[PDB]
Amino acid sequence: NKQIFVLYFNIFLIFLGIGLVIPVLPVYLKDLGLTGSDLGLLVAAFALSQMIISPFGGTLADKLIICIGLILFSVSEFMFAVGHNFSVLMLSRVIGGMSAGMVMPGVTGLIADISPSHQKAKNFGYMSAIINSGFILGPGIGGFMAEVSHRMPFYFAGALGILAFIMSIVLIHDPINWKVFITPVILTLVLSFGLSAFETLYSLYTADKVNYSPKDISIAITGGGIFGALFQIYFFDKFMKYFSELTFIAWSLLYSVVVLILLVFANDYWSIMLISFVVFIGFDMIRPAITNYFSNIAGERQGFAGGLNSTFTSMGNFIGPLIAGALFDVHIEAPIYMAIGVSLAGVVIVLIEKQHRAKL
Amino acid sequence: IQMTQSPSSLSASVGDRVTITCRASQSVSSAVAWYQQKPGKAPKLLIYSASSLYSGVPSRFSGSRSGTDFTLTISSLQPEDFATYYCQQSSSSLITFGQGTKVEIKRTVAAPSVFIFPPSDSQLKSGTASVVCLLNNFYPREAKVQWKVDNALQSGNSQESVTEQDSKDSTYSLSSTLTLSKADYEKHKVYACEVTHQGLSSPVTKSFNRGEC
Amino acid sequence: EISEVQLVESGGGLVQPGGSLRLSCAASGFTFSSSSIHWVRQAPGKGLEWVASISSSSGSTSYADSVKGRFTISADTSKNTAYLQMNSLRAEDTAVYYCARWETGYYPYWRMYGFYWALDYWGQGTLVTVFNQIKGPSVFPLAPSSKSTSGGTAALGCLVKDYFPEPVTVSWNSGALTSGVHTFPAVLQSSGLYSLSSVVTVPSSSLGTQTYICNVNHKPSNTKVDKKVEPK
Repeated sequence: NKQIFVLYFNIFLIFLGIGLVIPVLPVYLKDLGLTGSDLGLLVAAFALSQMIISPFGGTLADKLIICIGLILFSVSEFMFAVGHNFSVLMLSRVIGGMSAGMVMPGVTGLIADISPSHQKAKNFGYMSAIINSGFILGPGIGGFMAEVSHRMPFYFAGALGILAFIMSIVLIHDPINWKVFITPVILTLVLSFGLSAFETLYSLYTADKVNYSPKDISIAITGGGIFGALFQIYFFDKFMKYFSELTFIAWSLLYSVVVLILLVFANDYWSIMLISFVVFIGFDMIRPAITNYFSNIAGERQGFAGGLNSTFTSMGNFIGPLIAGALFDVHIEAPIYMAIGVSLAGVVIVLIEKQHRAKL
Repeated sequence: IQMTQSPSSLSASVGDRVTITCRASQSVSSAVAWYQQKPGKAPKLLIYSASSLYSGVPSRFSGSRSGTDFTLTISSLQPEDFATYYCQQSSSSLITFGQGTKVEIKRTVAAPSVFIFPPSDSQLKSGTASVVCLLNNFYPREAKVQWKVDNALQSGNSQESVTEQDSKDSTYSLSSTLTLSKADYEKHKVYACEVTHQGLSSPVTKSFNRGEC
Repeated sequence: EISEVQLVESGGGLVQPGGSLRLSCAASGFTFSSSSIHWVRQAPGKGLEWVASISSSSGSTSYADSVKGRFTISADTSKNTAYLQMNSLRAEDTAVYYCARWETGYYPYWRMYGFYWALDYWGQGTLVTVFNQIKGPSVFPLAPSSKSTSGGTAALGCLVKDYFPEPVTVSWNSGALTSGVHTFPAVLQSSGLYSLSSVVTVPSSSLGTQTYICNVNHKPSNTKVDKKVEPK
């Protein structure tokens, strides 16, 4: 009961540390130069340092990974905060990607074995709700702290990191088949091809349609996060029914494409534009679904499965936004059809199960 | 592609609100910037991508997207905000600027002073004997002169150029120059220039005569 | 805000139409390997107008339609500069060519609103002058009369007639009179020779005692003619 509560704070810190850099970066984007290609490289640092290093966590996972990774996060983020020049920030984001791609398999694996055979409800619902809570509260916390001594937010998430060591070392205690991996590992990429390509561009699709000042869209998406959290807390009923393992993903994808289709024809900012935020609920029942699926293929050694998630979901989350930004200009509605396309691709790939279930 | 921008002269007193609008010929994107150019220096960038303030820029320069009617709104003008404002369309690699908006300070009313000068004695060697009817220390811009010689209007033989608003007294100044030849000068005797301006209650028209009497 | 990026330009001056200038915008203080370079211009009086561009790496030389084909823009990353050809010159090409750099992007953050950035850097500009019928200016003085407009107030000045090209600098008593000088902007006369007069306001009772001389430093004709103003 307390090990798991200590454990969530690591993941909360990782994604709050991704979210805390947004309201401080423009302060020294002008103090270092940092042209467009340099900023794209700074983004890709975290991507290709999370990519290959994450399966290695599952290579090593069979306690120790979480604590070394969290020291790595704190050191990484301090050295980001030092901020000499690009030669420092680039390697800082690389080692930070190392840390956040080593702790994420460590947590995503070790929850899957300490928790009892009801491992879905509290455990994975809150592990994929605290992720969104960190993404929300990143800029929200960073707003107050960036006003005073703009370096302060950074090592703030630095200082907490050291705290997140001690709780995770004294309040907690310790106690093959590449073919079967194929079904979700490609699957989790496909949605991450477009879902990311959706989310990244939601602040540009609904500023060229009905006008959204930055506060209104923030209200829309905070509401989406809250009313998606309040649905993935009672997630255990919905997964205990709906033919647990794999069927649920298909129904969520059909729901999402339906509400996207309804979204393409929505004017009227407050009535039928704001309220259609509920689309993201259909995209927030699937991340716990694939994480549980990964934890359920591998009987032991859940670290490998969590790592194989956290590498290719980051591959999708990196490939997608570039494509969506590139082909956004040829339309205004281009991001939506990417999400529709990948959702129907997901529907196609999940219904392959019946032929696969017909043989072993 | 064009970028029509209106209006092309604002006479706004210090601390008041001004609005400048551009109308893109095609709806491009949220990609519009709003430069300003002080007289005889380099343009600086104030607002980029149609809404975002630049670093080191006062918070008054609040831009606003509106459909295709990109607008810049200054709540209050200050003695450091009196210069030309350009709006730039950042299309697909075919950039185009705007027609140019000027912003000018208000005074109350100044009565223009008029002077007329005889032709110099070295003009008579080259035939062209140019006289000038001066206008100095007035505000506002709108003023014009109708010359007469022997009480007869002239058109097309008078070119005039305004100065800029002086930094101290904040007035304009005007001059119209009339160019002829000795074939047309020597048959005419009485010369006069007439000036009319808003602050000028009644037309004032005095000048000289041949012979320096 | 700790920035010191300076763009400099050099290579303007008088030409003949059909000449060949080649304008160096010598960059500094930034990684030229990945940036843009944009060349704008301003005719004397009018508003800005874009005429060329280049992306330093992985880009193509975009041009302006009205002046496409008479310019060859190229950026040499070796010596940290970027140049722009100048061929088949027409009278519409007198200008003041700034060299500028712009970028604009978006740093997105997971279906919130993240960023915008501009980076802005501009230059200073070189006066480029076009077709010449080079002629020194002729200075004639506009003699102040005896009319008594308002007590001790009077006006006088010297007329700078039939010169070509811009500019002319006039000053009164060689810098000893700037309190009340007016140098009206030059008007492109019909005959092709520009004109630009200048007058001052002086106390009337002081006239006939001090002296006044205007010094036309018309540089491209290497000419300096001073004429004396006396009420007569």
